[PDB]
Amino acid sequence: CDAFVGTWKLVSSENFDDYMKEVGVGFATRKVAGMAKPNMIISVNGDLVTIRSESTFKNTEISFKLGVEFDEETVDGRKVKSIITLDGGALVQVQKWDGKSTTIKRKRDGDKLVVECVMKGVTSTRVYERA
Ligand SMILES: CCCCCCCC/C=C\CCCCCCCC(=O)O
Repeated sequence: CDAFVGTWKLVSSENFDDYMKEVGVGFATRKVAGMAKPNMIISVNGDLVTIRSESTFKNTEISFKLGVEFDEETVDGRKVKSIITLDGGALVQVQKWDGKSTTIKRKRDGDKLVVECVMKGVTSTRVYERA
C-alpha cells in the first residue's frame, strides 16, 4: 500500500452524481459534494492505513487495519461498516449500512490513483494525480 502513499488531487470525475444518487445521497449534498475537487491523503503507519479527503465542504478521515471491519461516517452523513482489503494491487473497500452495500476500489493506474465506486450496477470513476 506504499504505492498509494501521498497526497492526490482530483482531475476528472465520471458518473459520480449518478453513483451518489444510487447510494441515496440527498440533492443538496450531491451538488455541494460534486462541486468539489477534493484532495485525498493516504498514509501508512505500521499496519494502520489512513485515508483522508479534504475539501471546502467537509473533510473525512478513516484509519484502519486492512481486513478488520470498522465504523465510518461518510462525507454524505451515513454511518457504515467498512472493510478494506488489499487485492491484486488495489485497495478494495466495501461499505455496508441499512441492509445496503457499495464497493469503492482505489487503484494505481499509471501515475494516477483511480477511484471506482459501484452501487447496484451504477459505477463512477474518479481519477487523481499526485498533488
Ligand atoms: C456525497 C458523496 C458520498 C460518497 C463519498 C465517497 C466518494 C469516494 C470516491 C472518490 C473520492 C471522492 C472525494 C472524497 C469525497 C469527498 C467529497 C467532498 O465533499 O469534497
